[PDB]
Parts: sequence; C-alpha cells; structure tokens
Amino acid sequence: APRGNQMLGNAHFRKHWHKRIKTWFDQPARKLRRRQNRQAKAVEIAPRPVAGLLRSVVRCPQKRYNTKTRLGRGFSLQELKAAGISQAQARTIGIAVDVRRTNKTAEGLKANADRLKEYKAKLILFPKKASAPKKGDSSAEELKVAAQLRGDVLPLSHTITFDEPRQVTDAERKVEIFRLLRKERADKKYRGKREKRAREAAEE
Amino acid sequence: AHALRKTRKLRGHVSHGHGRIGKHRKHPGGRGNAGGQHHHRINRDKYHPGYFGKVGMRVFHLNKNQHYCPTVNVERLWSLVPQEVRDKATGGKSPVIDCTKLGYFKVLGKGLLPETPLIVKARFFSHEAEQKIKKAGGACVLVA
Amino acid sequence: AKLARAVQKAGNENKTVVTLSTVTDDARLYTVPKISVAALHVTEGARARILAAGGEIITLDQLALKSPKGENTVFLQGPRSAREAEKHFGPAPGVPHSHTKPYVRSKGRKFERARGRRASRAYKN
RNA sequence: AAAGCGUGGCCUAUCGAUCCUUUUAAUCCUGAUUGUUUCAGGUAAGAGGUGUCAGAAAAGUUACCACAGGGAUAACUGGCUU
RNA sequence: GCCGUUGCGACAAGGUCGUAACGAGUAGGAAGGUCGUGGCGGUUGCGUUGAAGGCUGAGCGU
RNA sequence: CAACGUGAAUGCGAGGUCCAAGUGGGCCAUUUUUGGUAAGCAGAACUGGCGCUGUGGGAUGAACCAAACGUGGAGUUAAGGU
RNA sequence: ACCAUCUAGUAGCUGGUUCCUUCCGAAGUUUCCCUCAGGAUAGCUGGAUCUCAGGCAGUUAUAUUCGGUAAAGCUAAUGAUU
RNA sequence: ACGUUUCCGACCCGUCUUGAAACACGGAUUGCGGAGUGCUUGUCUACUGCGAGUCAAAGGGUGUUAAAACCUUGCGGCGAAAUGAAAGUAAAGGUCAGUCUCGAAUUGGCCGACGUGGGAUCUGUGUGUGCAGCGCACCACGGCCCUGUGCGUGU
RNA sequence: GUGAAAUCGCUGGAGUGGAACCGGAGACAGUUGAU
RNA sequence: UAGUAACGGCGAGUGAAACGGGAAGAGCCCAGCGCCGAAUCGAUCAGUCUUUGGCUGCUUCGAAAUGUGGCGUAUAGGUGUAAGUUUCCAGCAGUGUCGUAUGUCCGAAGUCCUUACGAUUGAGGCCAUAAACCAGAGAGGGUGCGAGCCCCGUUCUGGAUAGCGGCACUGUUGGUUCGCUUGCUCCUUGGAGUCGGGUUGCUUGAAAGUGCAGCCUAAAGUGGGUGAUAAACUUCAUCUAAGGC
Ligand SMILES: C[C@@H]1C[C@@H]([C@H](O)CC2CC(=O)NC(=O)C2)C(=O)[C@@H](C)C1
Repeated sequence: APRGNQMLGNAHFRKHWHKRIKTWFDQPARKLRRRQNRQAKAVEIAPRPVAGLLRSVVRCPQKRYNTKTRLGRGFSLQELKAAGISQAQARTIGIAVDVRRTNKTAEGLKANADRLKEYKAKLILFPKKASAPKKGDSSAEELKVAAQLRGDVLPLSHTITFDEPRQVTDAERKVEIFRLLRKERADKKYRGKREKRAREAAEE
Repeated sequence: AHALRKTRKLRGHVSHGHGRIGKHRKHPGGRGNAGGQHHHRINRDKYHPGYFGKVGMRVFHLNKNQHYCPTVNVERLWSLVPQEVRDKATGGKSPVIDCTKLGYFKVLGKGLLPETPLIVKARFFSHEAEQKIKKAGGACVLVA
Repeated sequence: AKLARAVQKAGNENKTVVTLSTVTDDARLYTVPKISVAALHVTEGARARILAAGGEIITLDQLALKSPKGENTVFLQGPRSAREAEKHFGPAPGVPHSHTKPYVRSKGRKFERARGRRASRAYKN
C-alpha cells in the first residue's frame, strides 16, 4: 500500500529469481586466468605479436559515430590488391582478411592501404630454414632486434585536433544558414508532390 | 548499521512500533500498484496525474540514434576553445570550433557571445544562434 | 558570476566578499574583476581565475584576523531553492494550478501524460 | 427605435471515467530503402455506458460439509426495560 | 533541598558553571546510554602465584 | 515624488519548508434533541471528560465532587468530614 | 486414498513480537473504494530545522451587520377548532 | 538487603477491548533457542570529496603479506534545455535617441541577465534608537524569452 | 572436564486462626566502619 | 544501450535488439555445372616394420557407372598464356631448453644459566657502543596450556634424482609435392512438397504476424529473401535459404 508522494514501484522480482543468480566473486580470478593465457600464448607464438593478426581501420557505421574510427575485422580484397599483397600472403604473414567487406570510397580504401604499407615496412620476416635465407627475407642484424609486441598491432590514435585560427570571410558571412537548412528540408519533404504536379501538367 | 536502526530501540515494546489496533499485517491494501483505479484512486490521481490511458503515436522499433542530437548553447561556445587556440587567435583571426568533434550536433542561441569573433562548424544551427554569431562578427559553417 | 556582480556594484569594489558556500567557476563569465573573497572552499577554475585577475582568496580564520567585527564585508550565499529536490516540493502535481514536478520513472508520451493531464482524457488540472 | 437583453428552460434535481468503436475537423503529422495512391495509426471535439450511478463480465444447494475468525453478530441462562 | 528538561547567559569547551520556569501519559515519534552481547581493523592490559564459566558478602548507578 | 508618524483593552516573539508514525470499533456526563411504551436501547448538536490517568472524597465504582503527578521536607487548604 | 515435491502456497483474520532513562505526544472524524473486521485521502502527532525580531489571539471594547429558535400572535395571512 | 514482628497501602500478569481482577482467552515449573531481515529500485534527510562537472563499467597494466592496494577511458551513466503525438523548433533584453508609409514598422549608441516592495548583513550619517545608500537567500507583485495550440494579419 | 535453574532430603534457627507473596516506615536479630 | 522501443482486461504487470567500449579471434568442405573418368575403397593372403598398429603388392574376393576418388564452392572457379615463386606431413634416435598440483632424498639457530610449574614454551640473564643465536626460515601443527631456536615443518621467485611431458636443432625411416600469386585471354557458375500463400494452434517486446508446427495450396531464375504498418506501381540498398565441419 504505497502512501504519499512516491515513484511507482517497478522491481522485476515476481519470478522465482532465486533459481537464477550470478555473482562476480571470481572477477580477479578471471583477470589472472586471462593474463596467464596471454602469457602462455605469447610463449607459444613468440616472437609474433601477442594480439595476433593485424586489424584494419574502420569508420563507425551510423551518423552518431561516423566521426570516429576503430579497428576492423580485417582488410578487404580491394585493400590487399591496392597494397600489393595476396590474400594467401596476408594469411601467412599475419594480416586479418575481411572477405565480406567491400570498399566504395577512395579515402576509406587509401587509409587501410597506407596502414598495410606501414605494417609491411615494420614487418620482420625470419628465414623459413635458418640456414638458407631467401628473397624478401629480413637480414640477420634485423632478426637480432626482433621482440614480441604487446597490445594492439599499430594501435590507433584518438587525439582530437583543433583547426588553426583563420579569417572570417564576407562570402561566409553572407550565407543564410538557417534558411538554407529549411530550404533543404522543404525540398526533400516536397520532392514527390512536385513530381506529381509536373506529371499532371505534362498530361494536361 | 544495525546498531542505529529503530529495531534496537523497539526491543521491549510488544507491537514493535506498529500499533496494537492496526497491527502489522502482510498486505492489507494489496500488492504493488494494485487498485490504482478503485481504492488507491485518490493517491494515484493526486500524485501521478496522467497515469492511466494512452496518448500519442506508437513507433515500432524506435531508432534512437536517428534522433540523437546533443546541443551546445552559444554562451557556452567560448569555454570549448582551448587556451592555446585563444592565444593563437590574435589580429583579426577567429578560433574555429568543430562542434561535431566536440560531441555537439546543433548550436542553440542562449545567452551572449564574447568580444572575439568565432567560426563555428556544426551540422545544425538555430536561427537565433546564427544571428548572434554573425552579429558578434563570426561565421557559421555547415558540415555533414 | 554572482561574486563579480556583487563586487562591481558601486562602493563594493574594495569590500571583502564573505561566503560559506563553495565558489564555483562560471564558463559563461568572460571578464572577471578583482575579487577579495573569504570562503570555505573554492574550486580550481574559480581560484585560478580569481588569482589571475589580481584577486585574493583567504580562509575564515584569516577573515577573523582581517575584520574581527566583519567590517567592509559583503555577505553572499548560493541559491537555496535551486535544487532538483525542491522542484518536487509544493502542492501535489494532481491539484489545480500546481506546477510541481512528479516522480516519474522516465520521460515520454507513455509516462504519466494521458489521464488528468489533457482534456482529451477525462480532464485536465 | 434605442438603452439593453440573450451561451437554453425564473432558481433549487433531471446524469457518466480509462480502453475500444464511430463521426467531424486540417488543402495537418507518421508508416523510419526513395516516392505516388489506397490502407492504418496520431493530434482536437462529440456520440455509443457503466442506475452497485468515481464506472468487475457472473445462477443455486449442502442436513455429507470444511477453514480463518467473531461475543463487533443471532439461538439457552444472566443484565436493563415491562 | 536535591535530580533532570527547557530558555537565557558566563567562561580558552564533544566541557564546566550560573540562573528562571517547568516535570501526567496509551498508540506513536525522537534523543542519551563510560547499559549489555558477538566479530573485524587498531590500540591498553591481565593470566596455572589461577582466565572463562558457576554460587554468593562490601559497595556504586534513577 | 513631498508632508504627516503608530490612532481601543489585555496577553504574547512570529513565520516557512521537508520527511514520516499511529489512528480512521469509541464510550460517559450537564443542557437541547429524533425513533421507541421504555431500556445500562438506537441516532444527533455544543462543551468537558474516560479511552491514555494516577491522587483526596462519594463504604465499593473508567466517567461523580475536588484536583492532575520528578524525588523529599515544613506550613496551609479544596471536596469531604470530626 | 496415501507418499514426495511445487511450498516457507495466500490470508483484509487470531496469537506473539526480547534493554534502561529523558523529551514531545494522539485517533476512532471528512471524501473515494464490490467498501462496512480493510485501504487510500485530509485532519490530529514527532523530528529536522530555516528565515527573521509585532503582528497575532477558542478573551473583551467600539462601529456595523446576519439570522427567524425561545418567547409572542391567530380579536393579522394559511391550516385546524368550541 | 528475598530473616521475624508490628502500623498504613496492597485483586494476576500478557492480550483484544468503550470497558479485565473478571464467571474472556494463553500461562504447572526451570534451562537453552525464539521473531522488522537480505537484496533490487525510488525518495528525503545527515556526513564526505570534487564541482559544470562528477563517477567511471567491462577491460587492460601492474602487484607475491597477488581475490587487496596502485595506475589507466575520443567513447558510457547522471547533470548541463525545453517543448510537441509528430514532422520539428529550441530560450537577451533594459534604457536613450532617431527615420517613418504612424504601423502586428524599422535604425543607431550605451548597459547587459529584467522592474518594484520587503530584505539578515555591510556602508555613510544623526541622536539603546533615527535617516539615507548598495543589497545575499527568500517571499509577493509584474515584465520579457523558448515550445504547443486558438484567433489573427501583413512585410 | 565444568556442573547452573527447576525439583528434592538432612541439620540448626524462626514463624505458623480459611492463601501466600508485595511497596512505604520503624524495631529486633545480624552485617559492617571508626585519624 | 535499458527498465528504453514495444507488449498488456493498455490493469496488475511484462520487455528486447543494433550501433558503441571490451575478452577471444580461424577459417573452411560438399551437392550441382565442367574436366579426368574407376585414376577410389573394405576384407582376405603373402612379405616387411618401430606390430593392441602401420607400409608393399600380377594374392583372392567384394563395394562402386543408380557412380567411388582428383580439380573445384561465391572471396568464385577453370583453360591457355607472361611474369615471379616453389615443398609438406608422420614416426624413431640423439642434442640441448623448458614445465610438472608426478614420486623419492636433503636444510639455520639454546632444551645454556637462575627462577616458576605437576609439566614450560612463563619471568630474568647471557662481551660489546648495536646483541644468547638463526632469520630469504617470527606460517601451521606436535610436545605435560604459552616454543623461530625440542620435533615435523617453513624460506631458499629451494637443490639432487627418476619419470612424464612441450619446445628448438641435428641425423635417420616412410609417404608426398607438375603446385602457388598477379596481369591478360576465352569459358563457366549453384540445394523442391522446399520457398511463398491461406487457415489453425502455441510462442514472442514483435504491434494487419517475432519464431515453431499441423492441414490445404504450391513456385521462380538477375530469380529468391530482407529493409519492423497491410496493398499496388515505383527508387534503390543488402544478402544468397531449403546440405556439412
Ligand atoms: C462506451 C461503452 C463502453 C465500451 C467498452 O465495453 C468499455 C471497455 C472499458 C475497458 O476499460 N475495458 C473493457 O474491456 C470494456 C463498449 O463497447 C460499450 C459497452 C459502450
């Protein structure tokens, strides 16, 4: 029997919730377990990076996020072709391939092409058989510097830059920004009705 | 803090502060928000007007990202300018503010602008915001 | 902003503003005059601006040493009734001519907006 | 003619929430892959009714009976009244 | 006369003191408790020359 | 803006906001009063009580008369009495 | 029927509800409810306090008002009636 | 002082109840156990830190008195903007002086969070008290601005 | 191990007319203190 | 995200997902079309080896053309051609390098003096300014309650030893490799009582049908599905169901 000014109750506890209870007392244990797994993987696959395959640069889908970038599943076939890497070579060299992703814009393609080029520049390739090096294979004093990389490979930078101060131009000042926005909205809203009127006029 | 609850002071008194006549008895009025229309009608109408009934268009699977549009007032714009940019903006140069990078999509014209003209880049502007910026001597630039 | 407004008034330019309320920084304030203030706590931005503008910040014991009887003082405080909790105080939301804020889980067309809030549903108060 | 009077009946009774349906209103808003027209849904005002009238959808029997209580409540005594 | 509450006040004090009036109480609400019990982080000590527990005289506290 | 200055008695500091308990069976009495033949019956009005309350008196009593309560002392009384 | 489990089934109903002092201290009334052994609501009550330092009062005075009961009248209207 | 004897007082507790010592119910006696809790979600209140910000999640890095502590966030929650069913729109005026097609016009300066009354305090000045000035919080009465809607025009 | 209360037996004292217990105030017995 | 969109005698109540930040990350195989066309496979026999299983065959039977194997699957694929580039598996032995909740063995210092006790581990003293001694061991337990120093133990990111594993390199046995990528050329490219529709029942937040199933109906080939309000006519966007690891 609620009394006085209250916020109406909303608790979802009318089910036999005591049968389905999950506690987090093992959070530090899980943290330690994952650290140990990472260490074991690093030992297993040394000197290769612990993170694993190299991932691509992506733009977040929706307009709420499209001003940001993040890591992707892999590199598109167009991107690999532009960077001059075969899909098989990427697979054996440790580059993620996104067989589903396709490029529709030169800027997006070029960003990942540059990422691939930089990774190839930073790559160190050990001889297949230590005794006999081959072509494309890294040099001995380069191999002496090889060390395991921890964290993301070629991590992205999320720093925000401020545009340089400039001068306000009269062409800029003369524009009617609000009227322009309202005009665009009106044009989009009334496109179809205008087409119908034009068709009716043509028939007449 | 069990040592500070009423239970510590109610020991020795038979009714535990719930009365001898009324008594503390389970659910004497019903469970939850029951009877909001019959016997809790006065309380419901007094403290939660508008509760019963339905009003407005119903949107199957609302798309909240579409309507997401954080706003910044014109009075708050200068505070977004870093001190280094303010130092650089000298001799007729106005600082440039990228509201979309700062996390604001629309600019609303509440308050007053500083003496320094500003260039503001946002997806949307209000008419008053545009008027105030241009009057202060800056410019408004639309971005996608 | 309130501190500056108090100090800019004719005759208050040299008096010390005394407040037991925390002095916060106002981003909407563009020009900050020279302020001499005694307070319990001053935020980082407000303190930086006050000191940069040539002002002075002292504690309550320093104020006691300066003006033991409170001479040349301007007593100020923040708005007491400006609280979200105070928004909910007053006549109940469901009584005539009441602008009290209700306790609602969320905001939207589906949260206490139908019956007793518009004439199209029973009545409106 | 005018000053004036007129939002129903000279005054004190003669009546109805939510949801749903239905009608009227805008050269209205929405259907979120782009549009047109149907269709559907909305904003505003009415009607369809709850007479237990602040508004559940509702026939009996038990002497075969049961449970929680009640001296807040009857049948026998006692008490007041006659 | 003493105890305490309330109001006021003095004093360099989470305290002491002074002063005037006051003191019923079920349901109920608050405050104080160096009233009592069992743990933990600390601190102070006692103990086979006798701890806890148990029985019971001299006192203390409304 | 200019002038005028507290315009019956007595008593006394005043006002504001928030959070919340218990209660939502009452009963008695002077006077008024409806139903009833009446009722220690049923139903109302004002006020005071008991409930929540002890104390002196009415031999005894929830309500009657006196008077309300820290713990003690001296003196004097109320109603009532010798 | 019996056994185990759902199941510590629900109960507006009955019973119980465990230390001491100090301060304040009620209600059985209004409205709505398939409401009448129950709730919500206002009232009564406690606590936190905050803003101030003369306008208030379960009392009178002055001034002005409202009423249709007691009394009075039916040789005044209505209704009885010698 | 739970011994004895005197004088005064002295009905059995708990409970429901208008009313209990009741011919109302429970209580033969003693020991031990025995009942407002946990959590989720709100709200108010008190305290603490910071403050237009605050808290940061999962996670990562480190840590061997390693389930602790310490470091670490383009992003997330709450707050900073409301209003409408929605499309959408979205919170700066005060004063002075002008032109005028004298109107539901327009222009320019100064000031910039509005006006008035009451306001602890502060300041000045007379004689515990008076007058004047700047006025916090708050209260009262208004004024403007945003959005929805009715009427209603035009430029 | 300890070894409580209820209940019970013994020895000594004291009371003992249809309850017993209890509060206030003395007395007795008793206990205890006196540079 | 979020107690949000949505469902609900729109009452009580119920109630997700995408985007975003992270943990981990690995890709692939068929049918069909096309080419080779039995090039494939099981038992049995005989050799051979490192034999609770493997390798060879004019062994003999059988499965398989109602089609086993090779290439090949949406990122396609294939032919030819020009460039570049070209091994991979499994076992055995050795060499070290590293882990073992794997066994066994190994360890620093007082039972010193006085005292207390039924019994000490209790109290005091043990050169030295800083002192009984050890301490990388002052965790725990036992011993006549009390103990780092009496014992087992504890610390030595402990040692020695035997065994199990994983690694890296050498040797060696068996099997296997006409491939692989990019450019050009020509050819080629796919799941049916299934999808879809009607109706019925259950189910969901899914609202003119979210998922599932019964009955009737029952496809097509730039076809089919989806784009959350049903239908036609239109812009497109995005995947490729009815097979598998
Ligand atoms: C206007 C009146 C009422 C209406 C309808 O039955 C009322 C609703 C009310 C409700 O909240 N839930 C229901 O299931 C019924 C109707 O068809 C007719 C009787 C006419």
